Amino acid sequence: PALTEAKHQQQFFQFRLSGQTIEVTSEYLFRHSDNELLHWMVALDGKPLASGEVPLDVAPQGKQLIELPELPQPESAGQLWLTVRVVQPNATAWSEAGHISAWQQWRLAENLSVTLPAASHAIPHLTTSEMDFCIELGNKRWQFNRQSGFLSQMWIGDKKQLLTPLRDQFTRAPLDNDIGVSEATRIDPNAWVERWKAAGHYQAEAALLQCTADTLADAVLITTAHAWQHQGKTLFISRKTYRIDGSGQMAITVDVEVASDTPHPARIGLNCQLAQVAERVNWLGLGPQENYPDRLTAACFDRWDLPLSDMYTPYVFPSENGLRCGTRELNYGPHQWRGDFQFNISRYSQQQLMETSHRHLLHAEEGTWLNIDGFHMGIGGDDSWSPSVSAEFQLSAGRYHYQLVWCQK
Amino acid sequence: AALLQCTADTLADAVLITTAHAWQHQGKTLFISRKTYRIDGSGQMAITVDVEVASDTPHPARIGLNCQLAQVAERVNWLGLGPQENYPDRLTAACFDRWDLPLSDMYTPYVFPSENGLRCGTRELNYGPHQWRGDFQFNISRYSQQQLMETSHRHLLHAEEGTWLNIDGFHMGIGGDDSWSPSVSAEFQLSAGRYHYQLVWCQK
Repeated sequence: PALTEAKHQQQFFQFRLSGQTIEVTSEYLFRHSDNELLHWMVALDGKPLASGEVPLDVAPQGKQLIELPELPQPESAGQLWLTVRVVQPNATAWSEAGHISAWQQWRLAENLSVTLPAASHAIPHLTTSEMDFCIELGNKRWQFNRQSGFLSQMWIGDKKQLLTPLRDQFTRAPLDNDIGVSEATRIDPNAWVERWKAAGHYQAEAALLQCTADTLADAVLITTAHAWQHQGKTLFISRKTYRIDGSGQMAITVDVEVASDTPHPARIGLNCQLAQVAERVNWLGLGPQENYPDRLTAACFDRWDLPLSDMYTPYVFPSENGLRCGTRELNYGPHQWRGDFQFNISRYSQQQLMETSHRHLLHAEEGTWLNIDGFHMGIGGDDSWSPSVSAEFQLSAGRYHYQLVWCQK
Repeated sequence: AALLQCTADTLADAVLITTAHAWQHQGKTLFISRKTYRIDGSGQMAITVDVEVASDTPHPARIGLNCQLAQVAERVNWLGLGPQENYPDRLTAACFDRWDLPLSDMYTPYVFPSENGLRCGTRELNYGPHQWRGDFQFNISRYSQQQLMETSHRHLLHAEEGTWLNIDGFHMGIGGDDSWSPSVSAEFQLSAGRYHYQLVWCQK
């Protein structure tokens, strides 16, 4: 996938946007732009409002100015985005017709949504037991273990939806850059992996500090607090509140505290094993290729839909992968999530990943594993034998906040 | 501002307030604010703020709340960066400790008036009978930001009725690489899109 990052950055054309004007700047030193078509497009959250084609006519090391016909000014809520492509109409010795040489994308304007949720004709039904809390609402039931504190299971009818409960994740299947040159034998105390291990990040014990469930007029509120500890030391504190309403939409709210003295965590999110296994995946966010926070300039914000198969990158040496960023809505099966996060979704748990040495040794698990990240650490790569993730990409704020909405269809 | 929703419920452990407002202008929505107030058996009111800023609006100078206190005390005591006024792009000199000074010293007599006095990375603020807690930045004076921005000389300023309190969970950089063009570096602009901050109001 890194290739694309490369292609994007080394492009021969550079674009600037000013008002309704696109400035094209050439970076060729000898040729004129003579096999080049500029394609522009406008869209509202993935929805195409207007397209256009403009032929490029720029002189090596020169500029062009492309004027935009008046642009659609929607009212519906959403993100207005502008996207340009440079296409080569004719083939060449090293490229077929239609080839794409460059692209750029801009966020035109945003329209925040101030619309109130439809009134409901009923409310969830909170139910207590020695073992858990059961909330129902029609055919949908959610169950919350009282000893664990987590949403341990969910139903759509008679059908159970999870294979593993939905819990906080703060680790990752260490990347090559993460490992550096550390070996069982030779341990490099600087590689992030070693720091993570030694800190106990991998073996920390989640503790419930407080579970609570309440019925309110319009909905049911659940509340938790957990702590993760390693050898007497607390590394993280997870404080959440779930809120299920008449519509059957669960609202998750996460608030994380990271001990200042602990190695920056690779991640701050949730994860669970789904029971379902669908064909495609569809999302509204940076895509379609794998992208990380310090590697996603080649990624364009739009509506992607691919086969599950394309969400796992088959690196010869298994580790975290498939991530996609800046996601706003994600659909798999009858589910659907919304917020602002990054995610990955495949048939292999991080564990597996982190234990299999060769991709051919990997075996597909029972359902689909989902990692939903509120924050993810950069992958780096200035070099593979030392820490390379720059500061800006280290989860170091101390306090993280996230919110999700989880619903079906 | 325009109310979108204002509920209330009694919980086993506390009363829970819940609001949501939208600020508009000429048909556009600049910000959406969402809070949860939660007064407990302790008389401790936890505030939860979650802002949404229209991506096509000029990043805002700040993100917080204000109010005019009816009280007026001699000192101020805080546990944050101090002891001198400090902004996000100008606080390396500041130390994190326990600060106690005269209300007077929390104002900066700049000859030509403006926002001033902010202190950052505060986790505890004490004034009178009240104590705030969290992680935010504040400023405390006898002047309103409105008065400040209306009075062109510092000598024509006058103390308002109580004590105007400003509590920000995020404030913009002051800049000043030059004073004839925007000098505020990107890292110091409030361009995130969504901001969240928590507060806990309590009295003694």
